[PDB]
Amino acid sequence: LNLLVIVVDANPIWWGKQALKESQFTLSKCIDAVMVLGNSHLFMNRSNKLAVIASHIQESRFLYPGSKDGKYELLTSANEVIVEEIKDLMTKSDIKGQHTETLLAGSLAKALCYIHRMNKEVKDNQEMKSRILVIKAAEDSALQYMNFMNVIFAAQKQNILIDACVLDSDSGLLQQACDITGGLYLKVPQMPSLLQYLLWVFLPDQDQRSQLILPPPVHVDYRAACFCHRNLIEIGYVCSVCLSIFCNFSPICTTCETAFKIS
Amino acid sequence: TKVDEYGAKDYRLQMPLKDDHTSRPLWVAPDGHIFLEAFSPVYKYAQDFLVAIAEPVCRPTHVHEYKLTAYSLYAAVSVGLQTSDITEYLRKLSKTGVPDGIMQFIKLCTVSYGKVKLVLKHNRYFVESCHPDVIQHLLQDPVIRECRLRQTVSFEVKQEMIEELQKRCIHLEYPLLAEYDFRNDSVNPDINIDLKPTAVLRPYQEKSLRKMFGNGRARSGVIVLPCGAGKSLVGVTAACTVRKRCLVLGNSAVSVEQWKAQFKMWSTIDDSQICRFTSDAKDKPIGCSVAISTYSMLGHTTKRSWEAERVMEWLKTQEWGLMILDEVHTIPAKMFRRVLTIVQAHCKLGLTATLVREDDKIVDLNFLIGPKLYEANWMELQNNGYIAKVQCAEVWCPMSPEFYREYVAIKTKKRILLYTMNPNKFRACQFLIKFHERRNDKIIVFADNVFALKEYAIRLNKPYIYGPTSQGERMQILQNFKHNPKINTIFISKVGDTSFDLPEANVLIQISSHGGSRRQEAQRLGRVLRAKKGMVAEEYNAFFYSLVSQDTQEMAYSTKRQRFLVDQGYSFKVITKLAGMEEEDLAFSTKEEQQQLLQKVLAAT
Amino acid sequence: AKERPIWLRESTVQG
Amino acid sequence: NLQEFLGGLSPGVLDRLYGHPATCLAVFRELPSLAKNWVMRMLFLEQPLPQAAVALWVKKEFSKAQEESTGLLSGLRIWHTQLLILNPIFRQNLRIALLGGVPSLDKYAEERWEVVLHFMVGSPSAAVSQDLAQLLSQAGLMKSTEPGEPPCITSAGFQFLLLDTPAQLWYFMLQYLQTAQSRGMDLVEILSFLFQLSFSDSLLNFLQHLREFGLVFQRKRKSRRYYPTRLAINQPGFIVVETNYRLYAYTESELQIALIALFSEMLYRFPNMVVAQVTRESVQQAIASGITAQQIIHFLRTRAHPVMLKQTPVLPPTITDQIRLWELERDRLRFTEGVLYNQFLSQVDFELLLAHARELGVLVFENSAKRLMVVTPAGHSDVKRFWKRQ
Ligand SMILES: [Zn+2]
Repeated sequence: LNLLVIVVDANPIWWGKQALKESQFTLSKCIDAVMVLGNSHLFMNRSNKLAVIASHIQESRFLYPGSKDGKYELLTSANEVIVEEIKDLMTKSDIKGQHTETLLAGSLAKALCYIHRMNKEVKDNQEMKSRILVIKAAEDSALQYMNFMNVIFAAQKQNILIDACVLDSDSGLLQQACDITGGLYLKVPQMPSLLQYLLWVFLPDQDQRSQLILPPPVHVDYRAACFCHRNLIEIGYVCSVCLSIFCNFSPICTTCETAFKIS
Repeated sequence: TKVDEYGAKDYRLQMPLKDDHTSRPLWVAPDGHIFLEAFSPVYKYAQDFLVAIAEPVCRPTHVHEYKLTAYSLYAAVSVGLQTSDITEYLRKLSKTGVPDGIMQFIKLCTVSYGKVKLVLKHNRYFVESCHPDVIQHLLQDPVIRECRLRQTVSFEVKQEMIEELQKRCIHLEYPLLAEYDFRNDSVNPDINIDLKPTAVLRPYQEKSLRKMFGNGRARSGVIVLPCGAGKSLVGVTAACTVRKRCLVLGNSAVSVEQWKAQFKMWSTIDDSQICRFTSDAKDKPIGCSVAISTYSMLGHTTKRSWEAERVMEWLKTQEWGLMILDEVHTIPAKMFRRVLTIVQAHCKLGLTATLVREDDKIVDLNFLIGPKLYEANWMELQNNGYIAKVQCAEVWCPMSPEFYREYVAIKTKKRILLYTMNPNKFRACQFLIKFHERRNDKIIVFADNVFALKEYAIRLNKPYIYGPTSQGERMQILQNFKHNPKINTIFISKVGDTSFDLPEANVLIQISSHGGSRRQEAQRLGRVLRAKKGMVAEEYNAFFYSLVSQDTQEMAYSTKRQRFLVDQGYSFKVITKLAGMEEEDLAFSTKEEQQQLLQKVLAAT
Repeated sequence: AKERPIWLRESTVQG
Repeated sequence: NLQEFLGGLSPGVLDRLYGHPATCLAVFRELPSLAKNWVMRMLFLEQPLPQAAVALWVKKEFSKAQEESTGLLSGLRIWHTQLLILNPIFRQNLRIALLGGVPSLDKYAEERWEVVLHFMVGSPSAAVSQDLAQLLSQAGLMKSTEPGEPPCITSAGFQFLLLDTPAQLWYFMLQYLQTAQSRGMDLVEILSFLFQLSFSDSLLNFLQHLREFGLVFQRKRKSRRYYPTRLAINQPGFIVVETNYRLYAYTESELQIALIALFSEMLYRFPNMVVAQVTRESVQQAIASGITAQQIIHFLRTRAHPVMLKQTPVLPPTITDQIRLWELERDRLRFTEGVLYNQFLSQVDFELLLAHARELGVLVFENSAKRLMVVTPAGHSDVKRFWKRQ
């Protein structure tokens, strides 16, 4: 079976900027597209299961743990729960000018441990191939690099595919993240037609991904820079403690304070 | 007694079911049949108890089958298990209770034991009994009075009529006790026989010896052990433990020679103290006590030579502490059974490996010697590695068209010589022998028909042995088979199964069979059971092939003949066709050769 | 080496 | 299979059968691997696309999956070339289906199916139902020929009996639908209910028959609401087999004992166990009744006690081979109706007749050396007409 997890980056600052701009695309339509994708994923098979996480500047919250219109009961429950919870989360939110960058590493950590819990609980008879369909919507924060890299490596070890679906911006950190675990990287330039991209590129599971034509991976610039400048550097002088990429040879690296002996 | 709509008897209203049936792994049918589970954690304890109180009839890998009878219950009482001592534990183990019929049967069988005891002293057999009422109500029929020679009440009885009186008592419900109190016996001085430390006793051998010596007094009974399991060693150990005069009875010259060799090898008793009461050669039988002789000589009915007459008179006059009888399956024969009454012995132990026969005379052994004390578990021995694992197989050979035509056309019994000799089985045996010869496996071909054996042997230029074959040539052929690498196969006749000490063989092909003879089948199978130096049970190094001809009486004979082996647990795999036979070149590859063989068979007359 | 024959390793019946 | 059942249908019945509530989802779940993905893709397109795109939309490796899926869905007629847009009706229904618009029950189903099988076998005590009896009789697994006497069991009946519960029930329902069309019950309406279960007068009668089979149970004196059992949507063994053709079955339900007795001789019956022997008599009796060794072997394997699961194979080779050989011996002599020829003046005419018979499929066997052949009576008329025509 397959356990899909949709990590939606519903950043109020950026989505409300879109709302003020009165652009055609809106967070409501984005949520509807994600809902349709999840419904289709479960539609694929009974054993398949899904979950949803929404990201905010403060924290990240799960959007998912009759036939009034003649509807499938389970998908109806999914629609109702996600709609109600997303509206509640968006309506209620404190204001903090100091912190405005969208948070994604914590949401991904929650997704990873949730997948681990489900893998533990599920019977050993059936093998579960989990996936994380990250949908970024705003620029990433520099300070989150370390934790995001930790969670990416944990996902690599635990065999989960991070399929990135960044839109309106190309996050180098996120493309690097999905490249490590082999997840697909699609940058949709037509936001209104986003759902067609999901039902083709992302929706097919790892089982059938190899035997299918999908957009080629984007080249990844594995840049390095010294802690002085944050500029690209091809040669780094790291020590045996900090393991930090530096500018030039120095008597002692500041982040270490070690008694380096010249020679 | 109650029959369901199907063949099986109904016991829904007969006995109840224990609540902890899963814990209890034992079943008890009203007829006495018991079905034990080989997968239960307490399987070993249940096996020990059920072997103690009952005799196996079928012991497959999963569910063992036992049945108890009067003789088995008497053996249990002899080893000292009281009616309560057995029934309480039987009820505890049983997952469905104990039927009242089995309860009363056990009670009656146990109580009707020990009341009448038979003790021979000063060449006189006294029927002792502490209770006098047993004799008072046992002297109703006139056979006892005519039999008798013309507390603790005892009376002398005639030597010749002992067998008749014993078989009468068995159905009279007062079994006789043949226990020998060798520990307390001053009439016959103990013999200087001891067991050297070199001899090693296997756990099953020790268990059988313990069951025999359930108490300080040795019990007379029959212990069935595989020929390769060391039954000779068990008998030697029994004699050494008895420490009294022992008379071992073989069935042939080879048997007596092997018994003397085993005695010398495993017992410290000196060579001069052992004699061979054999016509071919003698070692002063009267001189020493420990003796080895033969049923034919002891029961010889015609004129007796002077020296043999003197020896026989000495044997009759003397009293024997132990009477070992090998191959007890032949005892119920007229002349062989006469030896039991001819000779006097306190306990007559019986050893054998194939205790099966067609005529219902095996039951007579229970009173002729005693209850079947022990019967080794062949499957357990195979698992423990004491006996080489055997891949029992039955190669089906389609009968050739013409041969089948004459076979079916003639209503006479030339079919025995016909279906035993057909081109298909000839080619099958040739190909099998070639395959094993290139595999360096020792082959012992068997065939009842000497004519067919000779034809096959001449066609394959192999050294066939048979009855009137010279002893020197027989020994030469056996030595060549054992030593010479260039030869790895011997074609033995029925004489092979009688008695021999042959080298361990990796395969045993049987082209022909004497008939539906479980005795012969087991006897021939025992040849390859000889465990190798470093083999393994799962390797299935030993192979047994019983070639049969399809759509012929040989199929019925083979099916009726493999009953004992399947009861032990061996699974006979059927082989319709052999891979590589078509590519391999074999004789009788053309119609003409089959035609000349058929013409020779017809001219055989 | 010393492997069992084919006709004993697997059933030779046409089924 | 359900795929076979749906493939054996016309477009006119297919589009009607594609009802809004469930059919578009039940048939979707059938889509084995990839056709699901394509259905989701072109669920939102109102413009047909060229076939070359679908052809090249699967890598060179594993293309056979592409062709087989395309053929299966072409048979289902989910789309039309229109020159591959999906059917508008199916598209709308699928969009409406995608964000648009018990412990006692299983025991009840088990008991009802067990009593049904008891009636199927010659059990003196069984549930009585004339409609069920006649339905089973016309299903092809039972023939009565005498209303007064209880119906017997045909050859196919034993084969159906020895099948496992899932396949047994599935085949029974397949025959139910096939006979429903014959009796006049609309096939589409009854079929849609089965699909709806996994998520009118005819409906009431069909539900009554399903309840008689034990798949559903109203539990409220035949109310509108129903609670389907586990079998409506669509166990450890107990037999221990020895090497001496002895079966020890931990069976308390009489159905299992009857099934074992169908091909074995029963010896003892304990409260929680039964002993039987698989002998030539019983095995050949079953084979003559109609069973084949495959059903017996499969039945014993599926009802295999956990003790013998450790050994590989589970069923002993000797037992399996003996059963197979016993079945083969019965059909050693193969009978085939035919007509023989004699006195062929010339081999040219015989060869020409042989070619004609091969073309028409009439020939069954030929012998060139003896210049003769055998033809079935059905082709006897054809060959006789050819000979007359010269
Ligand atoms: Zn440092």
